[PDB]
Amino acid sequence: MGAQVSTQKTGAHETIIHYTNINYYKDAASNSANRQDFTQDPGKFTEPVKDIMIKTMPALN
Amino acid sequence: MGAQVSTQKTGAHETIIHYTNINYYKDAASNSANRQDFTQDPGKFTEPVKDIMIKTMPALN
Amino acid sequence: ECRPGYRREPSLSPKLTCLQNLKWSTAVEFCKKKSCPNPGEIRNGQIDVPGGILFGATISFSCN
Amino acid sequence: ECRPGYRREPSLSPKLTCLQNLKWSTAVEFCKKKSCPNPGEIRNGQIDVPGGILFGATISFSCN
Amino acid sequence: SDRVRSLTLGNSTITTQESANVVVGYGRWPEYLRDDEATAEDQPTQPDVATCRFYTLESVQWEKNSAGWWWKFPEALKDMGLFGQNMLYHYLGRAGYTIHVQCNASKFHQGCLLVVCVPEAEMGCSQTDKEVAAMNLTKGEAAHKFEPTKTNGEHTVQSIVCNAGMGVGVGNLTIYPHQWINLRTNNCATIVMPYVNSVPMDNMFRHYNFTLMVIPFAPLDYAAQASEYVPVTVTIAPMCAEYNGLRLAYQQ
Amino acid sequence: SDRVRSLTLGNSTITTQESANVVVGYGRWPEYLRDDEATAEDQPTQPDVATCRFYTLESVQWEKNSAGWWWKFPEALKDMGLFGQNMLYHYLGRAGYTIHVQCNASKFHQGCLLVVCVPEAEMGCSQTDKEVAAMNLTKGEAAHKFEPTKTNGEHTVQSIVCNAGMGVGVGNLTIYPHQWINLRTNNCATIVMPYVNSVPMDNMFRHYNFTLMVIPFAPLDYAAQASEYVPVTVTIAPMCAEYNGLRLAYQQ
Amino acid sequence: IARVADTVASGPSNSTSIPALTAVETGHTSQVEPSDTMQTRHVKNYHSRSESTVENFLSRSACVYIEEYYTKDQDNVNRYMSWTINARRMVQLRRKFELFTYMRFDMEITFVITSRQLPGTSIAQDMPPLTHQIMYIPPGGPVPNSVTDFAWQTSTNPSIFWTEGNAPPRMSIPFISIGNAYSNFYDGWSHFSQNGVYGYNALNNMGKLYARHVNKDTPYQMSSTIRVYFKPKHIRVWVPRPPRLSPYIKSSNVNFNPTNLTDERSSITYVPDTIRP
Amino acid sequence: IARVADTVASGPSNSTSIPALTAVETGHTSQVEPSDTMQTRHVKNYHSRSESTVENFLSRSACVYIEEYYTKDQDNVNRYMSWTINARRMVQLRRKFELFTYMRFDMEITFVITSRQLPGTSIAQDMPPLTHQIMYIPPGGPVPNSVTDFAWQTSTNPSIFWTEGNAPPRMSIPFISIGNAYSNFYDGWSHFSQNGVYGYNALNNMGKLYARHVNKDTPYQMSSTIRVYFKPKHIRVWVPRPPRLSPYIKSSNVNFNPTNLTDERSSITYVPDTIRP
Ligand SMILES: CCCCCCCCCCCC(=O)O
Ligand SMILES: CCCCCCCCCCCC(=O)O
Repeated sequence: MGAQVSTQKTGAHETIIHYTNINYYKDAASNSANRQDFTQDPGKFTEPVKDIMIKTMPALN
Repeated sequence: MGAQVSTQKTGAHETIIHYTNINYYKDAASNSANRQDFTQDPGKFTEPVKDIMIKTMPALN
Repeated sequence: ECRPGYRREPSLSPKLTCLQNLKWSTAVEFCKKKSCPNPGEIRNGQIDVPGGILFGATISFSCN
Repeated sequence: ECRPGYRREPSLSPKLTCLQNLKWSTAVEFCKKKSCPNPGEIRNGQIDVPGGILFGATISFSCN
Repeated sequence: SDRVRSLTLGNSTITTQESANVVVGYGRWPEYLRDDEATAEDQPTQPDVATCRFYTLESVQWEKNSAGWWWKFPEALKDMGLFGQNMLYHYLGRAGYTIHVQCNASKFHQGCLLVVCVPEAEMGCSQTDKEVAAMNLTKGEAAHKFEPTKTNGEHTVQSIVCNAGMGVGVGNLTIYPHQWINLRTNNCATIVMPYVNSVPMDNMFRHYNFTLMVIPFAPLDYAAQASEYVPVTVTIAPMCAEYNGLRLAYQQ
Repeated sequence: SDRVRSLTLGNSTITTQESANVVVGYGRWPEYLRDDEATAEDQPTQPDVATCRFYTLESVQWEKNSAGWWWKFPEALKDMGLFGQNMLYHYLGRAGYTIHVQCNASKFHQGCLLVVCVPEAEMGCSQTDKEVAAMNLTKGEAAHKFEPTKTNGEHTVQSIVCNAGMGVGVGNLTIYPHQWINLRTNNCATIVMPYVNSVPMDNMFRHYNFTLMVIPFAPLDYAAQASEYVPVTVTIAPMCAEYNGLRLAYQQ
Repeated sequence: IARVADTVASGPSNSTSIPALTAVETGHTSQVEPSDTMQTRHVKNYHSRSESTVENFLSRSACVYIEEYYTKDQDNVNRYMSWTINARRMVQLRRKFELFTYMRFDMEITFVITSRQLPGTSIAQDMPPLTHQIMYIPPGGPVPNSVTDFAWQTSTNPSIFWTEGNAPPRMSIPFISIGNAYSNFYDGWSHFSQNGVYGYNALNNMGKLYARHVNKDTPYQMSSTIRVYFKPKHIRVWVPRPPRLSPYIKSSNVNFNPTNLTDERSSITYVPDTIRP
Repeated sequence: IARVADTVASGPSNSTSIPALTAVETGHTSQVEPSDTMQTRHVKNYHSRSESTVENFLSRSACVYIEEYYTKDQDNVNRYMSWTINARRMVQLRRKFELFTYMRFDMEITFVITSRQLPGTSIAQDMPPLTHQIMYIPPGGPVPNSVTDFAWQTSTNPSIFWTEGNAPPRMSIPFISIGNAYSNFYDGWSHFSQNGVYGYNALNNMGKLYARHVNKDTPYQMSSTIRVYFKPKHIRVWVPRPPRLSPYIKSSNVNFNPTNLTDERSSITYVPDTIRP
């Protein structure tokens, strides 16, 4: 089938950890949640300044 | 799929003995128990001595 | 001056200052509780120390 | 028990044992001299501290 | 001759001419915390020779009717040189420890002690309806002793030996790092305990990582005119001592 | 902008937005004792971050009639965290120190202090016929102050400023590691002192390696309604602290 | 993958570097870390922000509504359910959604229907399993006025038929909004003359949902309680905002009563002494 | 794979080899076998310690709790369940876990919920299937004070809705502990002043678990009994210890009564004669 093997979340016996998935429905809205999308970009809220500010330097000068 | 064939435990008709497995869930905590991990090292408790002791020899000399 | 029975803590001032806000400065533990002698031992018995052995502390006894 | 004015040293036993030689065990400094308050300061003056400020100590004064 | 052995940690050295090998914890030897297992971000302090040395505790007397004794660490070393000073000024601590119990007699005396290190030796109360007090669990370098009979104290520990004050069988304590001191063959016992805990580090006043128990299975005995005074001294030396969270000393 | 600077030692950090560079002892920077210069055979202890951190002493008030102040180290830090604990338990010591004197006012205040580090600042007595008492030389983190006039004390130090209590000219103290705190341009002063002594190491209670003196050459002044309270705080942090000769703590 | 930043080992310092000094006036949040203001040790941090994901945060079934409807036609009891779909009547889920201004996602809807028999002196029955019918009516569709209305024919409107005992009915729905994203906040009106409806209700219109018993009638009065659950998935959120501080009063607007910024305490220097040996 | 050691064939002996002689003082357990103290024959031992595995030993559902909650609001009967999760109230499973000091593992939790109708003279009913709701509340979450509390909205707290008749509800959970391993024994306190709580309760805090009937009300009083089962999997254990000898008294500490080391008997030389022709 259109099987798609992904990686499972670390277990309590770490340091065959993968699962299989197949969509049965025609609408993408039927698929399960995307609990594995780990994107980040705090810059939008933490550093929305026009002029890049270097940590080790004075904010104003 | 991400099928993984392993060996079954001996049956009452020994002396096709393998099973198939596929994880359906995204979390490793959902997987079945690891009833086939046979590791051993009694040394920790039976021989936690600093100086190796040879059976056929005197413990003290 | 330490009350009875308390003892001075060499690392701290037994003094207080009247701040601008008419509040006395925060007091430290310049005077601590005097510790009682080690209860000792009871032959074929036990000493229960629920809350240390300093002044005001209590200890119970029992026999095996 | 500490005399006046001495204070107990938490790290040591205020107890003595009668040894086999009929000698009392060597005594430690289980009771030390209580320290006096910091002499302070004299405006346009000086405080001479020849031997610390503990009990029994003396301090002299002078003016610039 | 494996009978003789020498131990050197810091400015301290122990000698023995009648030992019985050396038990090394659970097969592991004391080691500093690795970066892939650390949690405290601040750079730890490692006094080394300053705290990692042999500290001798108050000796104890072994009598024909002695039931046993026990110490709790690192608490028992709260007033020991700089090792105790770091416990006061730091929030977190981590150490190894090399337990060395001494006890000599003569070829004419007899008895057998059980030197054991029990991790998380949670103990019970005399009165099952009440709780225990820290004062009754551990009291500095002063050892608490087991009783051959039941105890009654309000907040005292059930010192009855047969249950080791844990509600278990004393004969099964051999499952912990241990050694025996069979006077007819021994003279001391050494145990190198590695840091054992469910956390990289922990407070040293609030938590008693392990308990050292010395329980005699063979009653001390001897004939007339034979030295009746048989003391049992305990010496312990921290190993790979690390400290984190420096702040104002804790008022005991 | 070289005006702003940041200092980080251990778990302490100092900030400045009006400094004047940094004086580094006699061109040297604190360093541990080398093997080809060591004498004590025992392996030294180096608490590092435990003792090498910024210790703030009791602040002092600068008044229109203030003549000066002075501290003696390492004595002045005998009760400072673990740095003081190592002084008690060890016979020998060795450290660097980073002196940082703070003192802010306003563009409307005026005055000029002289922060200096005087090695072996042996001082004289008020009564030239008598001797001085340690109690009058240094009293913990409590600062001794210079007087604008002659002193008379029995065993007191000749606090008269003009002679700096050493029988010399105050205007020549600039020959020692120093900096000024000219309120109209400054805000603090930092001096990195390297271990200076005629011996690899030395006792820290018996010997006062150096004396920190803060003498104002420009009297503090201001107009009405202008903050009259102008404190002067001193912060110092040991560097490359080494210790030898571990033994029972010294009873002060 | 979603790992956290490690802490670089830092040593002593003495330079013109001022990472600790800054100016919030710029609207810039300091990017300082422990290693910048002290001596730190290297630490391989394996922690992960995997559960902080907007997906894992909002993707959890939460109750959004609940109504009761009876079987027999006695008194003035409603024999069917009606509901103008929205998630503003349940403070819990409503508060989460309101952490963001706009949202976009598909959704999993689950229904927990339970029945009961009203108290009585003589109520001995033997009613077969109760079958329910949930019908979704998008804006404009004909609304039923009785438990026997022709509207229940479900000719084109999505509907579910469930019998008690079986697993709670469920079904997914895409992104319905006619806009490019659902709007949790609408600082505007419905009419150009700046009047009429103000806020959410001014533009949101997900239609209505009706329920009923398909069973003709029960000997003695019985009632059922339907609980609607929402579980957004394939989530997208924009413009974060200050969480709700004041309790929710109305489900149509953001009205509130002046609430305290937080709990009180003795003084700014008050800190409970928890160390008392 | 997990096979047992075979017995090498041994013959007569007469040397300075002393495998039988040793010294327990070293704390070393003799590694002697039959072939060392007698003449043995070769034996291909096929036995396996496969069931002695810590995994196979602890990985078996064991009851850890049980409470009863009623449907009607009559008298002072609790209509919902509350429970501060822990496995110290059931001696069986508690004793196994306590064979080790520290533990690390994921866990499979199963619930066995059963209901009944309290006795009565006239209790003729016809109640539909009873639906239950089990909600987990991690430390800090809002706790419900009634069977109609807003907390049951389960906005973010994990919750299960189960109807009688179906298979007992189940679900897995990872390794929650904030530490690197669960602690069965904690010889320490909760406060730095060495006081307050002592032992397990001093640090363990898995939160609470609540249950209830989602059904509005029952004509006549009925009650349900929920039984919680734990089945650790993907197990890891450290520091083994002496099994519990004294009976368990409290579920908060290790208090006990001086118990006998074992059963008694006539004398050290007593052995029952089982051969009597
Ligand atoms: C078939 C049932 C259809 C139900 C539609 C529900 C849509 C929910 C949209 C929520 C909008 C919002 O929260 O801002
Ligand atoms: C969703 C239900 C969560 C239940 C958490 C149970 C955690 C059990 C931990 C047991 C700890 C121990 O036995 O030492």
